[PDB]
Amino acid sequence: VGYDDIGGCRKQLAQIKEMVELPLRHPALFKAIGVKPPRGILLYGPPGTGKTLIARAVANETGAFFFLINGPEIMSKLAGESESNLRKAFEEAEKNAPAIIFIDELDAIAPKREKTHGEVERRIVSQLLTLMDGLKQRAHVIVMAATNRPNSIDPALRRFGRFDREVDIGIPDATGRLEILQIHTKNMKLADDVDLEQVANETHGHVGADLAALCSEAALQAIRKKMDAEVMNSLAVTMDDFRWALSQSNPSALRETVVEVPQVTWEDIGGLEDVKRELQELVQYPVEHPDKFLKFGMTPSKGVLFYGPPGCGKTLLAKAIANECQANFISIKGPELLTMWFGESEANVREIFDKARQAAPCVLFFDELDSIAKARGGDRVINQILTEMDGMSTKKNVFIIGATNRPDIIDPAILRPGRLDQLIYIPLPDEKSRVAILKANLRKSPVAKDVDLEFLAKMTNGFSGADLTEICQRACKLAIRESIESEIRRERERQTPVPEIRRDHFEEAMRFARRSVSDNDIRKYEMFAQTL
Amino acid sequence: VGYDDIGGCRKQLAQIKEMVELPLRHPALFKAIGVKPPRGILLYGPPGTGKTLIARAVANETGAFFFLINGPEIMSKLAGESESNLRKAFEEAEKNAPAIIFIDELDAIAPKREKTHGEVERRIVSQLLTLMDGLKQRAHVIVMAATNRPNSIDPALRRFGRFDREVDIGIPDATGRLEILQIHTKNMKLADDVDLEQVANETHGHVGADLAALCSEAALQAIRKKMDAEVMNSLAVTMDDFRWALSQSNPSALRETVVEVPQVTWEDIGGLEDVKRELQELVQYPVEHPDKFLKFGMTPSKGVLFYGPPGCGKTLLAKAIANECQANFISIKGPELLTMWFGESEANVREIFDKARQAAPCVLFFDELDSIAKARGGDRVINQILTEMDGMSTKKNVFIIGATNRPDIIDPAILRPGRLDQLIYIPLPDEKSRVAILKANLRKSPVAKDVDLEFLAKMTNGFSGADLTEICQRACKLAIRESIESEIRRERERQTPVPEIRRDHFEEAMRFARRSVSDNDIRKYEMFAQTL
Repeated sequence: VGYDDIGGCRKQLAQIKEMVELPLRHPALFKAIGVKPPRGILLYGPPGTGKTLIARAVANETGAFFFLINGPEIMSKLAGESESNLRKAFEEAEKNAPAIIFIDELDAIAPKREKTHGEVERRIVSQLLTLMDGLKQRAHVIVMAATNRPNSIDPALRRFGRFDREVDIGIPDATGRLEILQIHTKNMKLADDVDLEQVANETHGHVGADLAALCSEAALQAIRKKMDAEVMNSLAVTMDDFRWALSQSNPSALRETVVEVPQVTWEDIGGLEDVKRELQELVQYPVEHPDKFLKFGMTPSKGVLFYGPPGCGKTLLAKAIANECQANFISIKGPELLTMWFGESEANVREIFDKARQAAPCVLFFDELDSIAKARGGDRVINQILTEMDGMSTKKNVFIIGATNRPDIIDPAILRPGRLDQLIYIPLPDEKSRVAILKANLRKSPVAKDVDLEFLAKMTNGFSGADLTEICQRACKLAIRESIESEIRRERERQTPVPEIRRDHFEEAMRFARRSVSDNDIRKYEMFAQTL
Repeated sequence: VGYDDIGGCRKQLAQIKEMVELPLRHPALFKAIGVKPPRGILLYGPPGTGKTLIARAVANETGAFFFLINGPEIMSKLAGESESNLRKAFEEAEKNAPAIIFIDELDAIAPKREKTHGEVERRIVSQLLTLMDGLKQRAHVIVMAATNRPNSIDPALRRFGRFDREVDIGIPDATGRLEILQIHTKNMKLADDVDLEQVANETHGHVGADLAALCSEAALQAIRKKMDAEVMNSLAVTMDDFRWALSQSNPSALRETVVEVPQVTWEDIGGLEDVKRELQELVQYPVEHPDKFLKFGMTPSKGVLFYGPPGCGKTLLAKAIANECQANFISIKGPELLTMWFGESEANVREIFDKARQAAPCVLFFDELDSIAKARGGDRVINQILTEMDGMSTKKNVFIIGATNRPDIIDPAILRPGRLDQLIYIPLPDEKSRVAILKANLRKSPVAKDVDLEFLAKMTNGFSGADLTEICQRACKLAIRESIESEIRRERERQTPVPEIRRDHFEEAMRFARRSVSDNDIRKYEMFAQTL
């Protein structure tokens, strides 16, 4: 029970705990600073990490009394006793200076006032905000507040003096998932057979409660394996029990955004690394020497775009720059662009931009402008996008990564200054870069070195890296088909090793000659670069 | 009264009963596991199977006390006594550890809070969730909850700690219908004349209550046959009484989706069985050797599509792959595609995808892209479809079966990776495959072998299998017309056997020469395959 019980929330938890322990350890020296007695901790975010339990554990780690609030109980109780409970919270903050005022189900307590028809409920919200505004700033009661999002939050409650700061839940790490597994490994009796890291790498879309449920699913599989107080020492959480849990795993945290760093850092492919050095001067030289930008006297730019083979390493180039920045990435989904354009929902894109302002620094992969442009041609949200492009200052400088293969007809104001400055003419790979992509495909692949990639790159100079990855997946499919064939022959004949890919599958993919590249698209990219 | 009383719900009933009997038989060893004390059983689904009675029977089979709740009575009663009844449920869970807390009409108890204007009702929902959150996790009271769907369910109630798991009603089997008929056959006195299986095969769109009503309709027909305590031994539920019930049968379970396996498994037609082996490597080789996919190091694909004769065995090919997988199928209805595109309703398609995520593994027959594409040309829902195509991981791998006869202009992002990989150029059948279709049409047909199918396939090489099935139905119509003519001649002359189809009807259909195949469509499929 402490800060080690949560895995995957390092920075914001540290900042909030520093803000707490500034008043908690030294309330007298906090008054000697006298800067800001803030209390409002508005955790807007998804539960399942035990965020209220994280608040109670932070109270235990600070030693503060968890004077928590169940707002559903206040909604359950009759009125007045809710006001008496607010007065009880005030008298508890008087009685205990280290009172952890933890507001749970606050969106139920505080909805939109237009949505609120309950005048007793609105009076209770007024009494709660009046209790919130009625602060002597001396009782040291931190107003922890739990929400799923701040959309239901009233702006008067979200005003300063009623709100101090907000906390996002975020996406937990697979390392943080292994930490939560270790938290579940207090009475594990695991088999030491499930990896709990690559398994945790596979555990996207799962909360820590979903991790405990997967532990329960492995336990149910083990209970089925036991088939009947004797098999308790025979508990062994295998990777097969993990596979039963994973087949039982539905994505609990599905349909949500996440900001995260990849692990490529141009090791998938090099080439045009002057543009990578331009990104490095954009990132680290601003990160190290903003005073050199002052000495130059010109401000930094906002973003750049790309033209050519879209996604064929290009989305991997965005992820690789995020790895190279060691910074959290987020990509503009084209289906969300249709939901903003044809679906007509663009304020949520402004909400995502404001979330990125809360998550600054980050990476803005604004891909697929050509797709929404051809959807309109075969914008209003792009007006909001350009408004945000003007609306972003040089506060942590979340760089724009524009990407369109047919970028020749997108937008001139986006092409104008106050926006992105470069359009990366991303060409096809070299045969050296093709061999680099071949080695990257050989990474996480147990194929032998029996084939000649130099002759393969010499043949497939006119093939895409995505077409090369397709050839790698096709050779892996042929090898898996050969492994399944060997298993079928062993079951059919031997029961009644083929761990690599031969150059026969390479020659089979070579005879499978479907070069997906279009020379008219090359001429179009050439006309765009000639226009550039 | 037990698990045999329900027919047609095997897997989910077993999983929930295993979860129950883990705490029911060994609550001490469940604490020795200590994994998850879950109680929330959210049966969202249609009634008429006696699902609340299934809950009470599961309580009887576990020996637990059915401490059920009538939420309509709580809505009927004045407030406070509802809170006293919730306290009574808590004190009953204290008094009886094996308490089956069965919540009935929960959507009436818990609607949408925006829809909820009742502040006393919202306070009662808050008191119920506070009772639900107020768990010591020791009273062993499983929170069985009954809903039609989870749409009316509040997400705070659907949150973890308030919700554990959900149960779908599903489509009962015709074997399960015969089991429910056997449940009705405790005081049957049937004639042993109604089949109760082929009759149950005919009983689509009927609940178990509709089965008891059909028993009542046969009883009413028998009461009309009796015409007046003496005919009780003269009770005889005939197939004529079954026909009276079936004429009386309206489809009770009409307008709903269902996921089910067919019984073809490429026995209707063979041909291009390398694609069937590709589906087999996609299904069973993933089902047997996902570790071989790990050893290959490349992940599996998502789906494939088809081009050519649409539905002429092609929908039967989807159903045959579902039979070959022995797995539940579901097809994208084109009228639902118009209701998503022109009717503008695509979140319910995401709801169907999430239901398939609850019903994983399943088959996604995403047919008729060309129809909605030409409807737009003569998409926003397709944006959600592509979002779901990206939104599906390799968790039980519900394969996409795309199908369009005019697939040449559908969507490039669907044609892009992260989506389906193959477009099956489904050609016209061979004369061997035409004879196979002739034998399949001869299945469930009492026609003789007097005609020559080899000469018939030799003539109708340029005819479709759907055109061949049309010829089979036309010959069956001519045979039925001949049987009706023989009956009219017997009634008109003999009262005052023709069980097969002659080759005369074959030559009549042969002279009925309307080959529906278009050679320009063949040229279009050829241009598509040349583009492929």
